[PDB]
Amino acid sequence: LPLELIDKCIGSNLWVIMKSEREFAGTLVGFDDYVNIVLKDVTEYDTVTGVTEKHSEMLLNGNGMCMLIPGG
Amino acid sequence: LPLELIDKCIGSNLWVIMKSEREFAGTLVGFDDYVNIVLKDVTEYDTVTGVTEKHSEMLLNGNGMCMLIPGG
Amino acid sequence: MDSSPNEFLNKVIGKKVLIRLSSGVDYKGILSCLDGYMNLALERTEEYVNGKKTNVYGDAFIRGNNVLYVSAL
Amino acid sequence: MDSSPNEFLNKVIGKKVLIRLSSGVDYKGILSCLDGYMNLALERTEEYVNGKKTNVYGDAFIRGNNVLYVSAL
Amino acid sequence: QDQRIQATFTGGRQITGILKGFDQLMNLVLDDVEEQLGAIRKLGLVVVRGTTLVLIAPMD
Amino acid sequence: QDQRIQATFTGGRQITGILKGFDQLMNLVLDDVEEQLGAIRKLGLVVVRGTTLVLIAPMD
Repeated sequence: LPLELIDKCIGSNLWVIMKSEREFAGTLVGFDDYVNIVLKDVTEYDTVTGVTEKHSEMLLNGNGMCMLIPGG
Repeated sequence: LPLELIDKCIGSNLWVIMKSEREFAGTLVGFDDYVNIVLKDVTEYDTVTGVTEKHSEMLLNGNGMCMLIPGG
Repeated sequence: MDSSPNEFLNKVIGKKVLIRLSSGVDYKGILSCLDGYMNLALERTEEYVNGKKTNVYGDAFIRGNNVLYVSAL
Repeated sequence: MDSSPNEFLNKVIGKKVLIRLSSGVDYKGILSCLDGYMNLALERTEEYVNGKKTNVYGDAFIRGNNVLYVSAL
Repeated sequence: QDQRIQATFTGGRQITGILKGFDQLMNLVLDDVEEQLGAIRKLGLVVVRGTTLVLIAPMD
Repeated sequence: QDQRIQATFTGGRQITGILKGFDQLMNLVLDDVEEQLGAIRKLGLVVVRGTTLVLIAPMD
């Protein structure tokens, strides 16, 4: 089950790939039925420009995400 | 009410504007709660390339639509 | 509101349909079945980018919620 | 699953947040309230395209379901 | 309500119009709509989809 | 199921992987995933979102 796998990842580092050219890596805090997720200590990666940004904590919207990858 | 206005348009011509650079004009047949709509005798307009295409009938997905305009 | 979308898809089961993505990719295939959520099972499907056939699928599943449109052929 | 998203938004009510769109537009503003659907009421909001402040809003409504992310500032 | 508002869409599209109604899903009815293309197009009476609606704010 | 499949996403992204599970909303679990970028990247175990999933088909 997709959502059971995601649930196993709480407190651990997650790698997220958007349909746009952006990736996020952070610590999964929790998520809702729609897989809107909350991440802590996040690195945002712009995969075209190469630009990186840090975030203490964020609600990452699930609509534009392609993949969530346990690990980083 | 948005959905009551759309309901008034059934059997009549509707103009639809997508978030992408595309427009549709056709006869509204019906729609669901999510405003996925069915159109008849449709003209598809690519607003960049200027290319036009005809359709006898189509299910036009509501997720990418910005606006529905009663008339054409 | 009603179930006009599902009625339309049922009406075209067993026929060829054109499925467009907002990206501009087109699929032409035979609609075999659907569920109530507009998930589509396709047979004998051709994929076109820029008018060039780019692939074929004997069977494909297509998530109707994520396409631009399904058009009767 | 739980209500971690709504918990996060409640935790940051009255604070400045960064709201990014997939287009690359950024909003920085004060979160006043939200509803259960992640519709957001903002105050004192600045809009940035390509790092240039492009507009300000004393009050704006923002549809949280349609943004890329809301980040604590 | 009955106020002129501006709206932006997930695609980047921007419009302006008078709010006449709305629903739980954030579909709106706007009158006298104008889309900023520095040109503009008048669109009249429109239904705005909450599915692509990002921002709603008073005029300016 | 346990078959290798290919998948395409609303963004244009394309991947390949072994189907291990899925749910009513069309989220999938895939193992041994590879994204076609003519290069490729190996991604291992992934959860695919039904929210951007367009196409699923057998290998080839």
